Amino acid sequence: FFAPEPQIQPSFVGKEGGLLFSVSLTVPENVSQVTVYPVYDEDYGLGRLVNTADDSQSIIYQIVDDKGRKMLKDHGAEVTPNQQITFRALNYTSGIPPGIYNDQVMVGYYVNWQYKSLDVNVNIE
Repeated sequence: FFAPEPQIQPSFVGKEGGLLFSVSLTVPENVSQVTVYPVYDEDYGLGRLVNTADDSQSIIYQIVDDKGRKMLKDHGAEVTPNQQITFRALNYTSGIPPGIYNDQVMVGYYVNWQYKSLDVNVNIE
C-alpha cells in the first residue's frame, strides 16, 4: 500500500449546495473503496471551513462523491484500483466574505481501512 497525496482544486459558492473545493486522487492497488470525510462532525459527515484571517467566519459543508452521495468515515465510494476519482465539498450553510479558508479532512482507503489526514487551505471568493 502506497497512497500519493490527493490534490485539492479550488472552485470559482455561497448558495446552499454550492461547490467549495474538490479533492481528486488515484486509487491505489488493492483498494476497493475510498472515502473523503470531514471531522467537525464525523458521525454526520459535516466539516467546518474557517477563514484564516477571521475566526468569526465559517462555512459548514459536506463531502460528496460523483453521484452526489455524502461521504462518511468507513462509508465511501466503491472504486477500482488505478482509476481517478473526485470528491466535492458542497456548502451546507443555511441562512461568504472572500478569503482563505482552512479545515482538515480525512481520506480512508479500504485495503481494513487505512487513514491519512489531508489539510485544506483554499481561496473562496
